[PDB]
Amino acid sequence: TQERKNQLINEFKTHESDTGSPEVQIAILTDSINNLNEHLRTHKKDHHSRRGLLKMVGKRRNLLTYLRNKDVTRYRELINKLGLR
Amino acid sequence: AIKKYKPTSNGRRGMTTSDFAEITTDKPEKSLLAPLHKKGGRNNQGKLTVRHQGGGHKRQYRVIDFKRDKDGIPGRVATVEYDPNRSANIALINYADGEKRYILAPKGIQVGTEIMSGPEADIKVGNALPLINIPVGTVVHNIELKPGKGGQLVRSAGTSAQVLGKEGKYVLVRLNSGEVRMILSACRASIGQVGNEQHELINIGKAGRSRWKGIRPTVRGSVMNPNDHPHGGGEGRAPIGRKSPMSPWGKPTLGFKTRKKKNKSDKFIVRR
Amino acid sequence: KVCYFTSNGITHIDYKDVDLLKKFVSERGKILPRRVTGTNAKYQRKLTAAIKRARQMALLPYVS
Amino acid sequence: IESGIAHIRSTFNNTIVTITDTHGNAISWSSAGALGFRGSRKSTPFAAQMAAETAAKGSIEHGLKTLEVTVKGPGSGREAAIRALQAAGLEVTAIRDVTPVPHNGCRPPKRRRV
Amino acid sequence: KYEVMYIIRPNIDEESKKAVIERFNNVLTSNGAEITGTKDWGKRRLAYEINDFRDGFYQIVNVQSDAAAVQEFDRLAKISDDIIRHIVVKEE
RNA sequence: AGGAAGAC
RNA sequence: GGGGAACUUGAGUGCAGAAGAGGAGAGUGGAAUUCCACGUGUAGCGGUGAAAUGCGUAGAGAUGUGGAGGAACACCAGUGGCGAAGGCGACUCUCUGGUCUGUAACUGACGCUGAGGAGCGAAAGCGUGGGGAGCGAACAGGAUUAGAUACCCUGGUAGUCCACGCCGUAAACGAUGAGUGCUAAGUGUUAGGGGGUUUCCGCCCCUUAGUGCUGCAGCUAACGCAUUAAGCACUCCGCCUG
Repeated sequence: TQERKNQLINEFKTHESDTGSPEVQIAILTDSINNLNEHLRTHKKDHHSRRGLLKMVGKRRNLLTYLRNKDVTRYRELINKLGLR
Repeated sequence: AIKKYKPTSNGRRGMTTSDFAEITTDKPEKSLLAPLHKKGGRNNQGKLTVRHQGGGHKRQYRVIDFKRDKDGIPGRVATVEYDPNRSANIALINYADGEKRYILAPKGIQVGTEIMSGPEADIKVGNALPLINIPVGTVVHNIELKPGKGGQLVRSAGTSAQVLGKEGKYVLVRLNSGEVRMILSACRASIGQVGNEQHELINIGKAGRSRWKGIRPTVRGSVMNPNDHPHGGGEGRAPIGRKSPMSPWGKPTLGFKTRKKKNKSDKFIVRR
Repeated sequence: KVCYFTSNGITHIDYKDVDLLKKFVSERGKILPRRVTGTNAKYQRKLTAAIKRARQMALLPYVS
Repeated sequence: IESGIAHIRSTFNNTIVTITDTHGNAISWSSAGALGFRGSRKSTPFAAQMAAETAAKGSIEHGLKTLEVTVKGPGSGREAAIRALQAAGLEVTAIRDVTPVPHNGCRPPKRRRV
Repeated sequence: KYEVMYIIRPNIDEESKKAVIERFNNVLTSNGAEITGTKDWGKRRLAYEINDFRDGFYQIVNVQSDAAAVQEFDRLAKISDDIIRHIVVKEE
């Protein structure tokens, strides 16, 4: 329990000790959306979990467009690494 | 898993069919095939006894294990494939001896799983156990009347029985049509609901597709002559003129209980 | 007006304490209310979870 | 036959009594309807008092002398029934308030003023 | 962390009693879940009537698992004809 | 918690 | 406003904790109601303001047993909890959504609102397949009344329950849109954190985040609201014009 979070944190870690820095957060929520999306594929008719899923999709999209506005190069290398469109 | 056809002609206007998703191959085993010919309701004299039969697309019988005599030997479910003789579809399993057998595929069985048929076998879907070993309440199909004869009771698609508790030498079993009935506890009955489950929810479509299964036209007696049916005759659109609506032969047909009253199996039946 | 659990400073119910649950249950088999027993609300929720577990495992009676 | 159960039941409308053995063996029974009242007098504890009286006569007729009594249903003939049973030449040892209490079970029938 | 309580019926001779508790301990340990402890209370008089038994044997098995052995134990326990009761508890 | 009772 | 470069409060992340009837699936348990079989057992049971229809000498009701099946989870239970709203109360497990407290280790304005759009959405209703114990529109018998297509009594179909879809409405209510910030107090309750002789019981003082009840200035046409504003402001939305 909670080792995948650690390995994505020090993998997408760009500063030495950062846990903010939105590449870390986009990585964490891409893993969380994929896990919860498999859960809803099992339980199709759960709806409050879908509401949580839509909330995290909104969080990730707002962080992504902020990263577009700040630096397009880091955003481009992140989207090429993660593979989402 | 019911594939509706979009209406392009008036024949396909209300037709549905199965998707045949669970069927994995289209070539049955050449060592477990036996020939058949239609008889059309005919007899050993040659006369017609069964109305409304004969004329369908030809088929070939797959010999299917109803006895489950192989005790102590684990098998592997090689394929699940289409049998035209029965509403369920069957599974070819390879035993560890080297031979292959055809069983009825239960609900939720998958390719490659193991099948253990002994009286010491644990309860999973597809295993065959005697009814003194099968615990109370489990869904059970392929029940035998007599020990060693072969599974007779609940064999069609999507139908399964329940075990309402053991009694001794006998075992109480609730069959389909809600029917509680006592079966000797040496009868080997398989475990699990039968695995097509969707044979009811099929709209046939044309008249031709009911013909392809070997079903002839069915004629009311109201449109027949007086000497061909009790209902026949009348100066146009006759009602059932007689009291007690009748068979074409001389017996009434609505509500008339046709089971023999002095039947020898009445001591083994509880409810109906 | 005093809680036993906050009085003695005890950790969680340790649900196999059949005598303790038998003392907190009424003699008919009813769970005693908070206004009578005097426990805190968190410990009342933990107590009623323990008591229902014991009732299912047939350690404490339902009716008498 | 010395000891028994007195199953007294008191509804809002009726009061019915059975003298029974401990092992499920009824001796005799009576009610206000058995004693002849047809109207609202069935609900009166006085009619319950005669019902308990003639139940005690049937109990003495078979021959038992000691009881314990179980009461069912909400009613009014509680004290009159138990005092008639104890003062009719019998003994009572225990009182049981056995009323069937569902947890919820099935839903109750509808109200009287809809 | 699962503490497991199960009730065995008292019409059991003690040879087959240790046979069936060894059987269920083997069920717990055959799926990669080692046991962390056990405790046998013995025979106690139950609070109400199960089938015909006023009393029965209580066993407690403390397992650390990957949450397959507990429900494998559960299906084998309520499919058995000789164990009266069973619950599992995830300790917090 | 203890009756059905219209219109001007 | 457009651009470049700083900063940490707004907003997120990590770390350490806490509570929950938040959701979906599978399983298990007891008390009741009904039905069936048997033992005892006589002559009534039920029902209302009197009544009667009903059920019952083919043995009822009561009573002691043993099976069947469905629904709902008493006390715990609290102007308590959780959820965006509808709503969610037996217990256990698998998966899962959030919320709150503390920290100061991070990124450094990533924020608010939101027309159209998409998604949920009580009950009743519809389609397909199950299940049907109790309750019960429709419907029938008994009363009452001038009539009584109603209240009241006896039955009782669809429904209520499960799975898959649909419709998309309620007095869907706090008859109070969302967000942020200032403005006297008193007193309970829920989940925390910190301090004063303790790691003992409790006693006091700060401290949030709910959830109540009284009560100033102030607002209102009055009722009333009042740090959970209907006060003083700023943004965005929806809506009204007898």
